[PDB]
Amino acid sequence: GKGKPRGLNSARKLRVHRRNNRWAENNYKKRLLGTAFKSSPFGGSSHAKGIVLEKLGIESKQPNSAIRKCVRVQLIKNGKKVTAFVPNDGCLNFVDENDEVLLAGFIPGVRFKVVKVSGVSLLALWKEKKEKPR
Amino acid sequence: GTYRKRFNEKARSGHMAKLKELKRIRNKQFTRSKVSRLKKKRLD
Amino acid sequence: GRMHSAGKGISSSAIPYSRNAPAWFKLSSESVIEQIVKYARKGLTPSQIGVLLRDAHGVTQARVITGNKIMRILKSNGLAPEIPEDLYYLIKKAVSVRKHLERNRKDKDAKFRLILIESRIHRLARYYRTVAVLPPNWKYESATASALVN
Amino acid sequence: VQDLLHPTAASEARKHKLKTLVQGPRSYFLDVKCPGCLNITTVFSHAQTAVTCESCSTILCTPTGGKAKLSEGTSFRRK
Amino acid sequence: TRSSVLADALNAINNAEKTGKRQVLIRPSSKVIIKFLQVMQKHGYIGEFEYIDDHRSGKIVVQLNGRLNKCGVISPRFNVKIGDIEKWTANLLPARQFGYVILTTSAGIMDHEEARRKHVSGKILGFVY
RNA sequence: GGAUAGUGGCCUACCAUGGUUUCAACGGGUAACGGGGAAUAAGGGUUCGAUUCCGGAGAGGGAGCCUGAGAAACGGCUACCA
RNA sequence: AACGGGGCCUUUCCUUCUGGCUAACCUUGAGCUCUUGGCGAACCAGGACUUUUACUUUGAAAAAAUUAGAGUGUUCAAAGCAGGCGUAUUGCUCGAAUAUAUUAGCAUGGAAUAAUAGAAUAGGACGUUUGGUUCUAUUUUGUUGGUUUCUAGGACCAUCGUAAUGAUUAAUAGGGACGGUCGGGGGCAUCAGUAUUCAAUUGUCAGAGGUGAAAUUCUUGGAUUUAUUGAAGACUAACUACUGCGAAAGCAUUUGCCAAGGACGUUUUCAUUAAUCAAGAACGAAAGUUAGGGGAUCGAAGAUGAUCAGAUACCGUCGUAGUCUUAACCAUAAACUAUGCCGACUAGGGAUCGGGUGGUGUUUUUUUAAUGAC
RNA sequence: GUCGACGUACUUCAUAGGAUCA
Ligand SMILES: [Mg+2]
Ligand SMILES: [Mg+2]
Ligand SMILES: [Mg+2]
Ligand SMILES: [Mg+2]
Ligand SMILES: [Mg+2]
Ligand SMILES: [Mg+2]
Ligand SMILES: [Mg+2]
Ligand SMILES: [Mg+2]
Ligand SMILES: [Mg+2]
Ligand SMILES: [Mg+2]
Ligand SMILES: [Mg+2]
Ligand SMILES: [Mg+2]
Ligand SMILES: [Mg+2]
Ligand SMILES: [Mg+2]
Ligand SMILES: [Mg+2]
Ligand SMILES: [Mg+2]
Ligand SMILES: [Mg+2]
Ligand SMILES: [Mg+2]
Ligand SMILES: [Mg+2]
Ligand SMILES: [Zn+2]
Repeated sequence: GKGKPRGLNSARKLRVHRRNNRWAENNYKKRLLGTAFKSSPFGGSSHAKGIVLEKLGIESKQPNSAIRKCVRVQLIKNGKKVTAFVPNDGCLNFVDENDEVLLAGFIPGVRFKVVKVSGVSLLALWKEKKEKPR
Repeated sequence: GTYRKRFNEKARSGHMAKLKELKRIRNKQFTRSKVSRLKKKRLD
Repeated sequence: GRMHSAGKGISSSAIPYSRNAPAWFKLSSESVIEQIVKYARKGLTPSQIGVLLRDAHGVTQARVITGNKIMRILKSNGLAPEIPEDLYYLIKKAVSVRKHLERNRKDKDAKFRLILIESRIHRLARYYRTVAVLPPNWKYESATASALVN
Repeated sequence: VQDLLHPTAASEARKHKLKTLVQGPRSYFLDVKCPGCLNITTVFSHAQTAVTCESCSTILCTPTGGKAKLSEGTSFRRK
Repeated sequence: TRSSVLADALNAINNAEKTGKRQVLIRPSSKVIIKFLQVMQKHGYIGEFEYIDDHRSGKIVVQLNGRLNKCGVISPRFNVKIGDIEKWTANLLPARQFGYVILTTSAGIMDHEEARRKHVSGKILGFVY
């Protein structure tokens, strides 16, 4: 015996035993209880809006440094402050204080990158195909 | 689904009434904000 | 093998292959039956009758000699225990244990053995009720079990 | 090497009663002659009862752990 | 307590084959055991076998020729439809034509190829290969 | 007995004390209309199905009706709630 | 020659009634075929009669669309169910297939596997036995109604006869009984052993105690040590061994009482009564709580001497609760083989514990012997 | 109140072994 019922009329015990045990999985528990988005960086969203507080690396001497591309952003949904990357210092000119920025998942500790500023794509601005509306 | 929060409960008051009645019959066997609750506890 | 224990003993009686009476046995099949009835009238249980016949009369097995089991021979002749023999002895043992417990309330060991004996009565009493040997409303109740064993 | 279908007689004799090819009793019955009345009584080899001669009421055997011990002075034959 | 005597018989045969014994003792006997052994005998996996009567369930002595790779019982005896036989042959046998899956069908106990030829089906008793 | 197109505690009067449940009743949750179907998978399985067809229910929320073969209708009526 | 499917025979046919047709069999006659007249099997239809399922085979059912899939030059294809062939003229013609679909319900062939019921106070089966007490009622009663007769049928009660008259093993499953044992298994009484502490008496006289050295401590009112006693409360050394017993925790002085138990022996008895187990219950080391008793030793807590020296570095003295017990709570352990329970099988060896069998073995019984021990 | 316990979500530390050669 393998420690499980094997009789032909033991379907109920096998079903009930299985149902009780599926709750041991973390994947199952999160999936059913709807808590799988607590771990998500944006709390269930794929993108987040934020307010540019300050450009921390604006003053760093070495051009195009990793620090130069970081911007300190305040998440509008909950007000928590986070750090986000910019593709390059050339794009950092477009970003300035007090604009709405759409963040996306990505110096360790920086997990976000800016994809839109003032409702316009940075890549569109970087390629000189749009103007930032103010 | 029976007693879930509705967008505008006031606009369907009669509906809410039914639910209450149902509860009173269904749960008859048993009967026979964070800040507010914490404030009461600390006051006590 | 033992229920209510860890023992696995196999001591048992081995019935011979041949199902006919021994050649050296030269007593009529009838005459054995009166012997069974006479002992049953004397009060002996079926187990005790078989020991006497086998030990002192050469009756190897009542079924072989007479074609019917001892209990059936007794019932045919109007001799029938009110309750089956084995159930009678289990109740008798439990009554003796209870009489020991009332004087000795700290005898936790006897308290444990009483549960095993009673749980043995209920399993056996449950069997007889199914076959209808025992009336369906028959229960082993602790208080009045002394009456049944008498 | 041995043949299970046709075991040796000594081999079977050594084995336990229930473990032979076809289980059977290792006991037997005896004709015991009372010293007084010279009548014959049938006694089981492993008798559990103090068999008594019916005419003389004399003890013929006494029970023990296994085989019964026959009373001294009682002649016996295997039946 | 003894639940499946056929399981005990098949296990004893497998152990005896493993140890290289030329013959094995099976106790208790049964009609199902005898029919299973007769199927194996027809397919050659075992030799002559002899039933010993002792006024009880009985005994058997089986001659072994060393041609048996494995014999086993499938417990519980699942109800097998004609479509479901091939699944069982795939699951239990190392190859397609290496071995047999024995079924107790309404026409008797038989190997799966005989079942397909006779267009019958039933419960599954075990396998031999 | 009443009522219904009609069976029926559907309701009434009088009677009994019954009925369901560890083979999970009852209560709770459901980001629960159900199915045909969709995806994946070697097979067992797991998940999805408001959404071209079928059936059910609703016409802001409760309640009650006229007409008519057919509606408790709402691109019909009356009251109450918002 | 292998594979499958049907029939018979072999002690093996469902029973009964009615109806329909009629084979074959006997026979006349005319040529294996027709024909006269009997007999009417088989088969079919219906009424009574009737153990119930599980399982599997086959057939219907499971909308269309969707999926798979046959045909077709939508210019190809995704698709769609279209289309194709002649043509001066009137026209001809192939398709719109097929499979799948779980469970439940229905019909059907199997009869392996697994259940279920039957004859035991016979209240049993059968009948061309024989009698009753009942109910029903076709036709003939011209017709209707009522009664009666005969008759038929159903049920019931007796009677007679027929019959192989009716009960599967007894699992190296389980329970029960019996016999002689076995155990540091359990409860209640009882007996003893020194030892520890204390007290009395007793002889002696400077230390005793503890440290790495000291000091708190006791001490000429006699300490420590010595001898004769006495009291109290615990615990059972050596024998003592992973050996024995118990479900586990656990169990060690003698004797008695009470009940319980494994194994062994049995040609005794019952006959599947069994394995595992949510719910529920009994016990559960040590510590611990409630209320009495006891309180020798050791001793959490508390106090106090010294706080110098690293192998002897946490030591000393007093010691509350506890340790013990009675009546109840608590329910935890490395509660360990860090290893579920039941059953089967797969090597040799010699040691040990309990029982049993065998020996013409040693010893004892010192009369034999029989026991006991080897 | 840089409070305790729990639940949840994360971060981090433990990877080299044999043979030849210099
Ligand atoms: Mg196994
Ligand atoms: Mg026994
Ligand atoms: Mg009423
Ligand atoms: Mg859904
Ligand atoms: Mg909904
Ligand atoms: Mg839908
Ligand atoms: Mg509507
Ligand atoms: Mg609206
Ligand atoms: Mg309306
Ligand atoms: Mg509208
Ligand atoms: Mg409308
Ligand atoms: Mg079906
Ligand atoms: Mg037996
Ligand atoms: Mg011992
Ligand atoms: Mg016993
Ligand atoms: Mg308790
Ligand atoms: Mg106290
Ligand atoms: Mg322990
Ligand atoms: Mg085992
Ligand atoms: Zn005599």
